[PDB]
Amino acid sequence: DQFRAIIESPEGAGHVGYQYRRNTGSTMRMVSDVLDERVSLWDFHCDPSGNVIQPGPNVDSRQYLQAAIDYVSSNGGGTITIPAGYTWYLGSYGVGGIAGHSGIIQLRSNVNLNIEGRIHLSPFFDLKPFQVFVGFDNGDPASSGNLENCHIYGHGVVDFGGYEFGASSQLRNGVAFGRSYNCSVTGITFQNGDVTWAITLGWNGYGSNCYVRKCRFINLVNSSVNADHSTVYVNCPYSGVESCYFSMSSSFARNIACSVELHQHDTFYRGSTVNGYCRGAYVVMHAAEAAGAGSYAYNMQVENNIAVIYGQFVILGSDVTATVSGHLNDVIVSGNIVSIGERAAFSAPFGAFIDIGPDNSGASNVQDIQRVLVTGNSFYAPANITDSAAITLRANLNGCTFIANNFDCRYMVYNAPGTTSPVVQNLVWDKSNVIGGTHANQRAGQNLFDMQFASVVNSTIEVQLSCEDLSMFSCILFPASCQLSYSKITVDSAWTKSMSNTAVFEGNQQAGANVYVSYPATVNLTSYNTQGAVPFFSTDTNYAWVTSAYSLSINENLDFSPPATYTNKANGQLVGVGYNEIGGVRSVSVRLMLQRQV
Amino acid sequence: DQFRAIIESPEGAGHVGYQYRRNTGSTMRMVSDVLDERVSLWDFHCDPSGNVIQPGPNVDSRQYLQAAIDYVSSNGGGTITIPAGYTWYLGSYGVGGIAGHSGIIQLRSNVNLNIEGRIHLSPFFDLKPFQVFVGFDNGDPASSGNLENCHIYGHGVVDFGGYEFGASSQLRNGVAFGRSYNCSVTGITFQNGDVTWAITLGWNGYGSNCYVRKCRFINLVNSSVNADHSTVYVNCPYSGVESCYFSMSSSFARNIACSVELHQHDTFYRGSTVNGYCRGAYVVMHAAEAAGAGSYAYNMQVENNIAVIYGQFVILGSDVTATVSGHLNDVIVSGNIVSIGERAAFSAPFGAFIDIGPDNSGASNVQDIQRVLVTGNSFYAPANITDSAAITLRANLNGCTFIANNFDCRYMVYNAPGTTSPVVQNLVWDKSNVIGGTHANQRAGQNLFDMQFASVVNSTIEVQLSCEDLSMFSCILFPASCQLSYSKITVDSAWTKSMSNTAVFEGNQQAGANVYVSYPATVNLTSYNTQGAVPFFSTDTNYAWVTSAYSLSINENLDFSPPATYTNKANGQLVGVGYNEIGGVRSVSVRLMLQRQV
Amino acid sequence: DQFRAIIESPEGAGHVGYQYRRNTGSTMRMVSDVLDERVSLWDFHCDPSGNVIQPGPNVDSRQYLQAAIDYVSSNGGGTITIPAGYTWYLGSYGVGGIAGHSGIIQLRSNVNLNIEGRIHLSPFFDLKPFQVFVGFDNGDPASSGNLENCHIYGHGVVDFGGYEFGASSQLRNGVAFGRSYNCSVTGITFQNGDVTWAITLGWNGYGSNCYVRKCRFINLVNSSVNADHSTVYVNCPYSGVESCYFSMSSSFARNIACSVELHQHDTFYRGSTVNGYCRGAYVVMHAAEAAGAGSYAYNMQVENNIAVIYGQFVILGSDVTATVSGHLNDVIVSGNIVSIGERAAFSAPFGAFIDIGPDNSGASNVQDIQRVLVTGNSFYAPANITDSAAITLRANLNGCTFIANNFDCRYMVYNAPGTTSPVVQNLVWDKSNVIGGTHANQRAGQNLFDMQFASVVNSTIEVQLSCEDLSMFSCILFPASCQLSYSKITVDSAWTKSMSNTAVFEGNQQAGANVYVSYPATVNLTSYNTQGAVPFFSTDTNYAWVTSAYSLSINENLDFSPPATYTNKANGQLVGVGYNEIGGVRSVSVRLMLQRQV
Ligand SMILES: CC(=O)N[C@@H]1[C@@H](O[C@H]2O[C@H](CO)[C@H](O[C@H]3O[C@H](CO[C@@H]4O[C@@H](C)[C@H](O)[C@@H](O)[C@H]4O)[C@@H](O)[C@H](O)[C@H]3O)[C@H](O[C@@H]3O[C@H](CO)[C@@H](O)[C@H](O)[C@H]3NC(C)=O)[C@H]2O)[C@H](O)[C@@H](CO[C@H]2O[C@H](CO)[C@@H](O)[C@H](O)[C@H]2O)O[C@H]1O
Ligand SMILES: CC(=O)N[C@@H]1[C@@H](O[C@H]2O[C@H](CO)[C@H](O[C@H]3O[C@H](CO[C@@H]4O[C@@H](C)[C@H](O)[C@@H](O)[C@H]4O)[C@@H](O)[C@H](O)[C@H]3O)[C@H](O[C@@H]3O[C@H](CO)[C@@H](O)[C@H](O)[C@H]3NC(C)=O)[C@H]2O)[C@H](O)[C@@H](CO[C@H]2O[C@H](CO)[C@@H](O)[C@H](O)[C@H]2O)O[C@H]1O
Ligand SMILES: CC(=O)N[C@@H]1[C@@H](O[C@H]2O[C@H](CO)[C@H](O[C@H]3O[C@H](CO[C@@H]4O[C@@H](C)[C@H](O)[C@@H](O)[C@H]4O)[C@@H](O)[C@H](O)[C@H]3O)[C@H](O[C@@H]3O[C@H](CO)[C@@H](O)[C@H](O)[C@H]3NC(C)=O)[C@H]2O)[C@H](O)[C@@H](CO[C@H]2O[C@H](CO)[C@@H](O)[C@H](O)[C@H]2O)O[C@H]1O
Ligand SMILES: [Ca+2]
Ligand SMILES: [Ca+2]
Ligand SMILES: [Ca+2]
Ligand SMILES: [Cl-]
Ligand SMILES: [Cl-]
Ligand SMILES: [Cl-]
Ligand SMILES: [K+]
Ligand SMILES: [K+]
Ligand SMILES: [K+]
Repeated sequence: DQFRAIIESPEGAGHVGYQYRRNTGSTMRMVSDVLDERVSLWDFHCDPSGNVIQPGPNVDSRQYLQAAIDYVSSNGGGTITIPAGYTWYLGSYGVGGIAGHSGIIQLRSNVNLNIEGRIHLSPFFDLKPFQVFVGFDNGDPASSGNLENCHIYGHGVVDFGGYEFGASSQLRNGVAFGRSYNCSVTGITFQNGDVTWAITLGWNGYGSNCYVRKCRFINLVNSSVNADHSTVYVNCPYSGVESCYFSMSSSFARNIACSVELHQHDTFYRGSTVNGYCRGAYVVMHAAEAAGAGSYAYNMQVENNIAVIYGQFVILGSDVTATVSGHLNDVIVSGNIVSIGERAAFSAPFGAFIDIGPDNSGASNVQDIQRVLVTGNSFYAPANITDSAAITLRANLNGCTFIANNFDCRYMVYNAPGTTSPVVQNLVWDKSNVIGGTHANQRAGQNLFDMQFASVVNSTIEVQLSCEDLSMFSCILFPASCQLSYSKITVDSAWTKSMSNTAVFEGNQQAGANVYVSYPATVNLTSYNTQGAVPFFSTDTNYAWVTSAYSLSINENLDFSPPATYTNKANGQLVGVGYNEIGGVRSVSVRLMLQRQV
Repeated sequence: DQFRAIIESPEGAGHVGYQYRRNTGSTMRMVSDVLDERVSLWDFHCDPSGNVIQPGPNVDSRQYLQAAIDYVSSNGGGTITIPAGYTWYLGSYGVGGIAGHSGIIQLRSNVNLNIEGRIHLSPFFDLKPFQVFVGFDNGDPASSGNLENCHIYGHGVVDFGGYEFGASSQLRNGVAFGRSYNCSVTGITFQNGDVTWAITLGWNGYGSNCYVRKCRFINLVNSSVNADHSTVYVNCPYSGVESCYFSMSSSFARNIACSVELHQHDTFYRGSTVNGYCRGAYVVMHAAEAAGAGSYAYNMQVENNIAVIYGQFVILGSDVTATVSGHLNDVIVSGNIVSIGERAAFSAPFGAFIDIGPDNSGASNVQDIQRVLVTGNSFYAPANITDSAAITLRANLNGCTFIANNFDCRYMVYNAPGTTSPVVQNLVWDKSNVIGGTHANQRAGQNLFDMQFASVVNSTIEVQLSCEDLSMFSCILFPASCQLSYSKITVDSAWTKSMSNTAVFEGNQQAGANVYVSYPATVNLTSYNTQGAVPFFSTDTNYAWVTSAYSLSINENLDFSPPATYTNKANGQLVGVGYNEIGGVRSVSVRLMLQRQV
Repeated sequence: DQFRAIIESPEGAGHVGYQYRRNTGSTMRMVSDVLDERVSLWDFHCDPSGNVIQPGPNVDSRQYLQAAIDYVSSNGGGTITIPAGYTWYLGSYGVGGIAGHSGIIQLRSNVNLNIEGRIHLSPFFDLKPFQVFVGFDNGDPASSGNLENCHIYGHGVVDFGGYEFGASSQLRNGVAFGRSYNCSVTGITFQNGDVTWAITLGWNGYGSNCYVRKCRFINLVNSSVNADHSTVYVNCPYSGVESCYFSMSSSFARNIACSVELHQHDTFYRGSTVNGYCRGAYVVMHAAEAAGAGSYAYNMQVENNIAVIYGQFVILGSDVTATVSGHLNDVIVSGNIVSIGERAAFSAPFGAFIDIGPDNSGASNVQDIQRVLVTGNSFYAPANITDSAAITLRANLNGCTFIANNFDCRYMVYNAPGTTSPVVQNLVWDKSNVIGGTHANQRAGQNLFDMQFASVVNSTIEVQLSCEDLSMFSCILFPASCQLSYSKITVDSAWTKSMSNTAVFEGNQQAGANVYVSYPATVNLTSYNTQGAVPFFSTDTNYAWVTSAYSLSINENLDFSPPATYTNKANGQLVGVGYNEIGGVRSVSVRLMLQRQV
């Protein structure tokens, strides 16, 4: 039987005709043509004689997957399915352009991977570096071509085999898309590793329209050797992370792991849930990464995320090289609900909703960060966590605006004394920020706003309490070493009646010509003896800066009343006109709202 | 012809060789192997002799779909397509573990359903309970195994056949995922029923990473027999509902139907549109559901939804059992635009943006709700709807914060007199909340903020009007039965000049040592006869609590001026110093801002 | 060989049996039956003898794609794949119902297109109108049937061939879904054209549940002939655009192109990124489009978008026909970060975050726009861009509310003098709006809030600066031609000490009985000679409207103090009581906060 021989051969399907639903108007095809409309790893997972090899822990699937990608790339692209119901193990490094990236598989343009099954790293990779999927085509990324139109999706899994790092200097990654344009990962679970990143998008600003959506990242740090981790690093513009889940269980992750980093303009991190990490997101312009999309990171969005972290939620920064200065501006952080998970004070990096972070060498004077809006977020830290702040302002800041947040933590504004001395401009804390009471009674010796800066200019701090905290030393304190000019500092009187210090200016900075301030204080006054309208004067001469003051106290007396309002005198006394129904020197201790130019 | 017999047999495709695109480097396969890469209901929808059965209203497809799921489960999973262009009817109950859940189909781990066609319930199910897809494997959920990695997706439809409930005690569901980990429904339309739920995720905190996305839910309540309905019930952590559409047309739905419920930590409801429902979302910690994820519901997010409802948008609650106390905290409700649809006053449950709801037995003293942020929402109710409030505060509340919302309805804060007497702590209504004017002139006999509580502590109400409503009895009223301490209550003067009552304290609660208050009032004053600086005193003695007051009125006179500011006296009179250019007793009725400790 | 002849025929696959994975419990099928579970363009892309035709620039694929759609429609629907690895060119118009829409392909209900390859317009379409995919079935949309359940998705591309418009009156579109119910486009890149729209949803309110998700729109305007462009036009309710990318590079786009328009109730535009466009979104109710969903556009959401534009971000409007009045209400604009891209002043349409736009004939008195909430957005325009405003209020407005935004541009509120004279009601600018300083020192001769209106009622403007701008003429100015009543206008004193004009009322409008105002001013005062309590009077008589004033200045003198507070007198002088320790006439120039009814 000649026909038998043909039909049973690999050419057989090319001899069996087919026409869609027996439609006389349809194309006369061969079965092979229709089968050729799809492709899977099974079509390349064979020995040199063409016999299928079953996958398993004792088989290295790398060369077969690479053969599939290379072939489909040759025919103008398509989608290769990694079949469900099997685990496909990888057990060797790739060659050529990806060798410079410890690469296993080389991605190619217009070739998508539909991962429905599981991909698992074999013990070959224990204690070694690896980047599982690499879209660079040269070991030097500067000399690499682009990866375009490459999408990885499905219900499958990338499993890093649990192996610890061999050395802190090693790098490990899941997907490095490279100089990547229109690439994405959707639906995939990345799990069980000790890695630097799960996914990186772009290279130093080269790339566009790269997205990570509906992915899970689970337990991707597990050792003390791991130097640092960010799950997704976004290093091209017009790119981002949406609707993902990030979880860690290791103690190490609570000290080293961040969920996302946004490093180029028009990038976003939205609608995701994070548990067990140190940090939520870095939002930065590194001068060293400015080649592809310029030296400005603008239009940066962190919105509608949910997080339990141990360190800082959003870290802002920018820095310089010999030839480039990085700028960060036009940032929005909104709709996020974030807490510091239960932990001892000082047992992880300092807790913060916003951190203004010094550069990688510790420099606090290279930053150009401005036009940042932080609005409609909620932040909570347990009462014991001394090291918790709405903002840790540790490096130069050229602007940040807080409106309509709920912050419930130890400090509102903080920087550690005897560390950096930031120059602060255009810091706005609107009165609409609600200050919670979880840390009430825990603030002995502490200043709610602790202004440990070199200087503050064109700034607004409108303090509004919503309950007592009579433990705090002050609502806001400026050390004598902090210059203050062209600024507005106010403390609302509600819940403050029993505080000896509301606002403290240790260098008398509130006396500046262009400082606008109001806060409560207790003042002792004595009157003249005159019957009728009579002056009251303050005993102390500490009020040369006061433009007006008014009573926050009732008058318990019948035969006289102190002034409702006061001005000052050249010698620093307050003075006002009260009323003596009967004559007599009067003496009273009253709570006043002290006002300067407001 | 022996070969003929083989080829035409069910083994035939196993004798036809194939090699992808005639690539010599590809696997030598058989056609059957490639066809085996997919699977559909057609592969199991056959009689006991293997002959295909066409689906239709007179065929029960249940056993065939179950056979497909069971088989694919056996081979490590995959995705079964329910083909487009056909309606597949279900006409009997399933057996075994799902019998305890009125189950039709049993879902199995790692077996996905790609529903491209229609699934329709046959009249067998009329007046009966049913749960169409069940992931429990035991009638007792406590004894059930887990369902993992089960995804239902496609462009198809689940049609509940229109059948009314037979009895109010019956339950009906579309998908019960069970103790569910990494399960999801995407793209599916659920329609034409009278059901309890369309989808439930998790069981009493057991489960994770379950999501409902891009689904439609249309007309799923149609009878008076239906006891209660919530379209999606989220009962496992790290789970949620995103970008869905919910519509009802029945009158019954306007009284009984809610779109989503969030019952465990780290859950979300975002970006969805609701029409025709009673309620938007319950956000609750039931102690009885605390087994799998603990007794705290935290990190609860309701954001960027669009709704026309007839009752309450978000209902908050928590409750207790003999052995567990439920807590609800760290909630954010933001970016939502919501209205009460046109209806008569009191014709549906009381309209509210936020409701603090008593437990299922009516208890108002079992709740532990705090750290809730409601910000950047818009709420509207038509002018006739008396029963509309920004918040109906009906049970104990340990904290809720309102910032930067626009509320345009009858009441801002309300609880019905002669009902519950909530203990309220840490209620914050920031001045940035804009109060609309749709209900201006409709508020005769009514208090905008009607503080019908047992007690209020550590609370802030900053009332700002944006137009007149001279019909209202008061801006805020505290009955004598409401204790008030350590709180800030302010009424801005804008649009209030003609109001006889701005703030009303029926038990003189504003006199408390730690109550901080300011509001306008009209006061009559008379002066002494003295030429020059002269005292003015109030006729009435109702101001022992006032620390300062200032004029909100012009002075129409030429020969004297009343005081700009006043303090008080021990007998409760106000006193201030004005000026008599000419001597004479003066008498004036002036509008004052009365201030206490602010 | 008879069998040979059969097997090699188009009936051959119908003679090769198959049974899934050799399962004895599975259906005995033929290979043809399984192949029939999918369908692609290859099944119809053949000559009249059934021989396949390869696609290419010299082949018109139109009739073959139409044949596929028509056939699948006949069998109750399904999904047709447009295969990857090929470009499929379109080179002629379609016939019948779509001819009235310059249609190429007619979409049919329940027939989806999985576009994995590229679709490209041939030069036939140069200088001509075209709508590539049309879901109308009649040239007159009023007589058209509905398109239902039609989804276009995949990783492919629709390429418009780069051809310029032939005439401004022509229309070009990518997908017109028609009277469209449950239709969507997901994942597709639309590029390289000169078109009116890429996608339109619905027709004059007819349609529902239509969505555009994860699409890219790149370079879709390229000529001066193009009259106007909006990328996605949403003209049915319960529909919207989510997570899309929009980019233009042409100069023309910066003057004519808008990314999205929302024209019916319950529509949304979220989570998208825009670069190179004139405008972000129109949100409008055109009376002429009111047939299918009524004359109210309500529940309109513009959230969490990222944009660099050259004109206006959100344009609001409504208008009338002979028989219908359009209303726009219940709008939310939040979470957006938007800037005007670098450009010269007046080189593109006037820059604005919100524009209240006159109708297409220029009418400013047909609008009914109200209950709009603009909250938690950030807007920036470079310092040189004179024509930049938070809101350009150019037509009648019945309400708009601004809370907790950061606006950094030339004007906050603006309308050009000598143009329209809007009637403004219920405009609310909350104090929580942060006014940036990029345009500080650029505002010579300009008013920050320039109230160029016919009238303002029931409005709130609470101006809060966050730095000096001593160049501006005033913070807020009302021309004499603007009536002002029942409104609250306040200027906070911070950073204003050196301004000669803070608030300017050119028709003395602040004197109205129901106008509530406070702002700083410098006043000269002189006292009587009396030792002791002594009156000070203003030199000028411009203060008949002032209810109280207080000092914003220190007192540099030792022997006297001026009053802390003042009232007025019938002749318009201010008067207050100070203190002369020694007798003598005193004369001082002081900075006062002037207050009226607040
Ligand atoms: C883990 C992480 O993301 N950490 C960031 C930190 O990023 C920097 O350190 C990282 C440590 O892993 C990365 O440096 C390592 O990798 C570099 C890149 O690898 C080479 O190039 C790639 C293409 C190739 O495949 C590899 O084989 C290597 O040849 C190495 O050059 C370097 O020596 C390693 O230490 C990270 O490098 C970036 O990695 C991305 C993603 O792979 C690439 O696209 C970039 O090209 C590459 N960039 C550079 C300059 O090398 C390092 O950038 C971040 O710096 C900090 C940010 O926070 C600090 O800075 C801000 C701004 O001043 C302050 O505000 C903060 O206070 C301060 O903490 O965040 C960490 O989470
Ligand atoms: C319809 C709905 O969601 N209504 C909620 C209401 O939920 C409670 O009543 C529901 C009525 O249908 C459910 O109770 C019925 O179902 C229970 C569960 O079924 C059994 O178990 C399942 C697994 C099995 O398949 C079935 O065969 C049954 O054996 C029955 O036990 C009960 O007897 C029925 O009445 C709902 O039960 C939950 O259902 C989910 C989803 O199926 C399961 O995952 C849970 O295990 C199950 N939980 C329990 C405890 O049974 C009932 O919870 C909500 O209670 C209210 C919430 O609002 C009220 O409480 C809050 C907090 O105190 C207050 O703030 C509010 O003011 C107050 O109104 O919301 C309704 O919409
Ligand atoms: C390009 C764009 O979207 N521009 C809008 C502008 O829309 C109007 O002009 C458009 C110009 O292209 C459209 O008018 C053209 O098309 C019409 C519709 O085509 C016919 O019908 C379709 C079904 C058929 O396939 C075609 O063959 C035609 O027969 C023509 O009738 C008209 O003559 C053309 O100029 C647009 O028409 C709408 O198009 C959508 C989408 O296709 C259809 O669903 C509608 O039925 C159709 N509607 C009408 C009434 O024709 C025109 O609406 C917008 O008007 C403005 C909105 O902004 C202006 O108005 C508001 C509110 O008053 C103010 O606030 C603003 O200040 C002011 O600028 O926005 C532009 O971007
Ligand atoms: Ca390297
Ligand atoms: Ca049961
Ligand atoms: Ca036409
Ligand atoms: Cl200064
Ligand atoms: Cl008290
Ligand atoms: Cl008036
Ligand atoms: K490497
Ligand atoms: K049941
Ligand atoms: K046309």
